[PDB]
Amino acid sequence: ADFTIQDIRVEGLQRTEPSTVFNYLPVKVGDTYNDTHGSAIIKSLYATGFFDDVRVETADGQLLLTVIERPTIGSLNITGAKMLQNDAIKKNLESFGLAQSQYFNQATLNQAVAGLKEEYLGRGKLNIQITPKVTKLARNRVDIDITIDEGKSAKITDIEFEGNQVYSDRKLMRQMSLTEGGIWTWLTRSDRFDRQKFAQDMEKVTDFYQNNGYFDFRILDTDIQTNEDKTRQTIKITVHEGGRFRWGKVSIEGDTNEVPKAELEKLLTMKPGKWYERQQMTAVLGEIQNRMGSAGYAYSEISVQPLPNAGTKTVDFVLHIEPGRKIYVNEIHITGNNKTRDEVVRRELRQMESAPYDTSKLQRSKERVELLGYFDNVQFDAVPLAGTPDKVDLNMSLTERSTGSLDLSAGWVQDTGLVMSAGVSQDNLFGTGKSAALRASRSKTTLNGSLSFTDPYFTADGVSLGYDIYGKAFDPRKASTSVKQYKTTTAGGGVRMGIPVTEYDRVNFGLAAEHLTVNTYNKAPKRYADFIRKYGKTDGADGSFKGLLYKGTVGWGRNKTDSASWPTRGYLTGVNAEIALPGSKLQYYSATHNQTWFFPLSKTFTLMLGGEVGIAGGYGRTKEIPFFENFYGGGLGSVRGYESGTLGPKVYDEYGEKISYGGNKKANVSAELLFPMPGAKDARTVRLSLFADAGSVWDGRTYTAAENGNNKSVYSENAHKSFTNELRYSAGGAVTWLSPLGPMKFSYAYPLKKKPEDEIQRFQFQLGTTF
Repeated sequence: ADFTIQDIRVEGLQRTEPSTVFNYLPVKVGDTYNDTHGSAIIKSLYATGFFDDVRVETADGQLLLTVIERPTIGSLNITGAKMLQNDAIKKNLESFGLAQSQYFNQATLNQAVAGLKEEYLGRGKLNIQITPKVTKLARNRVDIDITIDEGKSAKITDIEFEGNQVYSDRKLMRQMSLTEGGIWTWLTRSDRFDRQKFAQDMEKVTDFYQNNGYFDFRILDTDIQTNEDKTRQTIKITVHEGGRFRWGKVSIEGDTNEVPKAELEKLLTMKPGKWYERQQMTAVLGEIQNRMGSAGYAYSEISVQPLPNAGTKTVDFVLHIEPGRKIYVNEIHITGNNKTRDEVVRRELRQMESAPYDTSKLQRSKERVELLGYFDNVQFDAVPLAGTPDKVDLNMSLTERSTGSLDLSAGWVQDTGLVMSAGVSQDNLFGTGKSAALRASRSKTTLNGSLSFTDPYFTADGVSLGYDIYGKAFDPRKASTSVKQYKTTTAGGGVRMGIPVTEYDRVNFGLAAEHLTVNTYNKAPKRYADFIRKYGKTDGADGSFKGLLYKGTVGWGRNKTDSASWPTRGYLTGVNAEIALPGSKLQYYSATHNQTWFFPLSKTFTLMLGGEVGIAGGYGRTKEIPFFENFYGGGLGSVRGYESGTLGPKVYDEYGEKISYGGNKKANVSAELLFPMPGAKDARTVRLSLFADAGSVWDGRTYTAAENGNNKSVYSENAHKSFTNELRYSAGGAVTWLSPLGPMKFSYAYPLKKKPEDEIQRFQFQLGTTF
């Protein structure tokens, strides 16, 4: 019969609100209910899926919905689980979900598991058993435990190529990486069958055969057999070899754009040289896409269409270039700052903001950032903004230093010989966020090594804490030229704290104890004795000092400079003080100051201007800072064109040798004109100079003889140049190149005011590590 509904009662839910229904319903109170309403209403409530089963009961004017609802999920446990990890498949499972309480259902489950099974079938595991067990627990909810048993794995026995006929089954088999049973595959695992891997393998087996000239060449069938236990796997690959043939030409079709059909001259390079290599092709389209897209054209899909002159049998194509719009860059973002400053990277690089996108001006920025060695790779991702065209955002992904490492560094110091280093570090071991590293260097002269432990973060705004223990053996004997006849050796250790005050200014401290061992040997210069004489013992013949120094350290520096590689304007600065403190033997101090100002006269031409000033005394129980701690001079560090150390007071020793003391005061100043290669005119991987430097290193002491044998001709020579005398000048020009080994400085200087007593190196240089 029929009906007119005088009131409804939903009995079942608990809980889920009803009105959240009494509003779902096709009826109301007082509508006429018939039949169709009865099935349609349930079929309506079954969707939205809050219920496992409904039922519709019509009695004496009343409408009774009896609903069973549906459970929810208390927890889910996936445990096989080896070849891939549990919580990853549970994460991938809640993607359908199945998450906390999540309105459960079995269709979803059956297909989540069906998904798993195709994952495992995708990778090695051919047999596999993924067994859901779903237990209704309480009160309204349910708990799913997926339990896995993974199938060992399937391993390729044979790989067969049916039809070739041009190429060797062995060759082809070598083009793809996955393979039959090998003598070496336990490690490897090259026959751990894999789906995607086999996809790539067919891809390679294609590129080769394409880059080899054969157009056509379809792969027709791929037959993967197996056996009981699903362990051993044959693989059979059927193939149609191509023409081979043949190059036609050519360029165009289009297209009107800020760049011309001029491109087709250079960028089209290939000759109708017979065999067509798809490699060359995609490389050329690359070249095109790159020359397009600077100016603005990011997209600009190009469509090659083939012409089969076959029956010749040749093939030639035409590329239909279909650029579009243009793009401006709007904002620019940056990936990881751990151990680096996202501040500084954002500066040196081309492009930047609200500017027509250009490729070449991007990958020139990825050359720069990467030439700083800060990051071990870079990529450029373009996010086509918000929903408006001709505008794009940009975020460059950076990855750096790959925490923990081996380091191997070779270098060349001019006069000395080969240098080289090694080190290994680990950043944040192990979850402590504390760093530790062990480094050592060896040159004909110096042996150097240290062990250092640093808390990079010791304060919230990074404030460094460090400790290191080292030794240094410096044997200025050996080597070609000569600084003294002596050797000193230090073993010591210290505390250091860096303080990043502003984003320019860095202050740092340190305290240390060194155990100094000096050796005067000789027969050798006066001043070395009179040191041993006052401060040290004598076995000789030879002579030796021993004792320990307690040393304070202060540093500082400001860098306001437009770039790291290739600066223009800004300025550098530094201030540095060392003091051997009360309780040391010895007890001297040292200070210093740096300025480098740069100036941007032109776009090409940058004037660098700067100099260094330094002061070293001695105090208290010891006047006269030693001389193995002394300022030295000449060379690229101070005045190019002179030899290194040569600047300052010098005296002859026996064996007809001229050595140099150096001295307790330092002055240096320079002028540079820097500019790129002869264009370029902006771009620099290399930079050129013309310099004029005047340094001086003095003493304020007076010199007569001193062995046989006086080297000046007079007797005074004094020391001066602040009364102002001992100092040298020069000018000349320099290549500072950044190789892909190290920086490499060269230079050629004309010394001006050259005395006879003056030791002089016209051409100086130094290559790479340890400047």
